[PDB]
Amino acid sequence: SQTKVTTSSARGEIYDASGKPLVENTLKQVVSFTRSNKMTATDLKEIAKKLLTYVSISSPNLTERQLADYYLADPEIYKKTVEALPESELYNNAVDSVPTSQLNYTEDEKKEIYLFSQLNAVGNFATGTIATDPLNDSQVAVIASISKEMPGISISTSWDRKILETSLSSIVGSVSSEKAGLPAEEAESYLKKGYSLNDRVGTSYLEKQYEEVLQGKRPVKEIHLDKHGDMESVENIEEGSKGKNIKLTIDLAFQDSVDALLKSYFNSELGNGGAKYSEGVYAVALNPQTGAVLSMSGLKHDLKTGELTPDSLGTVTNVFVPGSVVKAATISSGWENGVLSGNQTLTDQPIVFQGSAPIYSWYKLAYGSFPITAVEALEYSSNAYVVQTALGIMGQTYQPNMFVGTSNLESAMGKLRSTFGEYGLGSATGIDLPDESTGLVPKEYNFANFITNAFGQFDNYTPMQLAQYVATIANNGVRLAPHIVEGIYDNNDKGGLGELIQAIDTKEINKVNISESDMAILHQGFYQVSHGTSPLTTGRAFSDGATVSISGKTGTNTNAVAYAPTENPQIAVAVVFPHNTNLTKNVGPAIARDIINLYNQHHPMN
Ligand SMILES: [Zn+2]
Ligand SMILES: [Zn+2]
Ligand SMILES: [Zn+2]
Repeated sequence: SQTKVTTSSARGEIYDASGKPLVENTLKQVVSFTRSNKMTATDLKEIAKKLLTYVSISSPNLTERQLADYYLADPEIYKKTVEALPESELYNNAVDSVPTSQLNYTEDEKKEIYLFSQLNAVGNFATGTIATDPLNDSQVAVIASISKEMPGISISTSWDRKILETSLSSIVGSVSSEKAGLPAEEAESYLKKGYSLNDRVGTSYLEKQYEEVLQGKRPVKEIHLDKHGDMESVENIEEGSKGKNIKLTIDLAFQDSVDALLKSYFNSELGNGGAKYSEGVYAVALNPQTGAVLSMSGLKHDLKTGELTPDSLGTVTNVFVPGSVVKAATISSGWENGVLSGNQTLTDQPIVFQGSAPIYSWYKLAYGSFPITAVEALEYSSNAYVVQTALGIMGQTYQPNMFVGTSNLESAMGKLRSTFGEYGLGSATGIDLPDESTGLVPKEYNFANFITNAFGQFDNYTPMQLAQYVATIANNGVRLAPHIVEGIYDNNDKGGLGELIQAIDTKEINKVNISESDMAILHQGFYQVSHGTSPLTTGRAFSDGATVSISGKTGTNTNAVAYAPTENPQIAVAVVFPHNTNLTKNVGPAIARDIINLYNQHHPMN
């Protein structure tokens, strides 16, 4: 006979881009129980109550199955209760349901019952921790001195997993405690996949996403038995090792300095009143060549208490009206659906349809009606250009005061949203976290909604989606999954960050369906937004004190997207600052610029 047993190892750890740890495996001293196939329930009760002399059990919360187990532990009682009923394993379960768990146990009794439950829970030949009230150093060394009196019992060392205080703590996630073994919701997934029931696993964010990587490789043994089933031999099969480590793409120092910037700007805008009803401000920076996440920062402003709190996860979980940043995706949809040809000229004019208020741009009537190319539409943030484009996806040509036919409305809204999805606006980003919001995208809508969607006043998107969108433009239409993890690494001698096992490779999701020369038109528009010399140029704030050439688009909402350097992009950034009523200066582009300059300082680009 041979019975094989699996024990757990140490979890791999999480490091920022410069090698600073984000978590900690901390060593404790613990009462351990190693169970033998030969211990009766009575042998367990004798061990539990010898142990109670040495430990403290103050908070005893017994489940009725635990109470029925302890009760049945008496051999005679177990017989008598089966005798009294209407496959041994089936009869245990049957006898179990038969006893009224309103038995009478003194409070001291309850404590041995608690201890028993702990011992009983341990598999044959397995080793599990016996939870007790914390043990000081002397209490421990008395147990160490008489533990030989108690079969199976010994002192040894275990782990707690701790998250260090850092600006990336929210994103690290948590791990299940030794006490609360596996999560019960997924209990079946994990036993199946291979795990034991007391395993410590990732339950949120990175710890969960990279659980397969972080989980220690287990020691495995086979115990050899004599003809009676008595342990004879301990033959090992696999020796265990610490889990592997992941190194993030984010540098703490960079992330810290973005957090400070957002906090600096948001308080200023509260200072002058512009941010009074704003829910907060969010920024995500990405490397457009690889999808690497440079930082994901968020500051939440509570509209009831006024309090400000860090909200990095807001970047992947909360949604916002995106405003005018999205105008390049609408033009793209115009090219895809045969509405627009190259850098086509349209008339900028108010758009007047039967049944709705006339549509204007930020400049209203100030320059009358005038011709405008696709580049200039982006430069000026023309609503006329994109509203005429959308009507054209619906198969129609604009004439003032037209009654609009809606037979092609669903078809049209689908084509628009499909292009938007090509840029990650309204679709999954691919980011390496368990659960991202994919936006607020209403399945019920009318014609006015379709039209407003075209200039970014209908569907709501997350800040991560808005970064992937500008990064896609910056990477010439090849949209890349954002990834917070940079590589998986081995452990070194001492157990810290060792050497590269495997880098996380760049992942292409799709290629936007527009020609190379169309994409060059978008690039010229974003460039003129920040370099133009018209009274209608919207984005010169991008270039004001810019240390590299910046291209971008401006966004009630003060949103902004940008990349740099223009000629060879190494950073793409989205800034989302909702319901800022400041009409005298727009801080969106200035935040975007200052994040770009911060990065250039930190990782020179040129
Ligand atoms: Zn034997
Ligand atoms: Zn809003
Ligand atoms: Zn730096």
